[PDB]
Amino acid sequence: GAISSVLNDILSRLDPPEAEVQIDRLITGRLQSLQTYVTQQLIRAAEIR
Amino acid sequence: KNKCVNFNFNGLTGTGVLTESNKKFLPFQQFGRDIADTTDAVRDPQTL
Repeated sequence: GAISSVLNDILSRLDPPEAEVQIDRLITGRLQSLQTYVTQQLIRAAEIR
Repeated sequence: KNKCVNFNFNGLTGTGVLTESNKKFLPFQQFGRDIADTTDAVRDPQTL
């Protein structure tokens, strides 16, 4: 949902108050991406053991 | 070169070690990207 996936672009374009909105969108999704990875690794961890 | 530096080229901001690359870009090509879509290499606009 962010204007651009590059953080440097958001900081080099939008003002400080406007950049926080775009950066929050990227962080929120990247959190879900890590949660998906760890979730799968824990499942596979039970299989390999 | 051969040092980690903050480079800004044609408005592209980033931090990385600058080194000479053997990859040949066609005259029209500008910036390359790796498997991760991150910049693989850049081009100095003044001295090509």
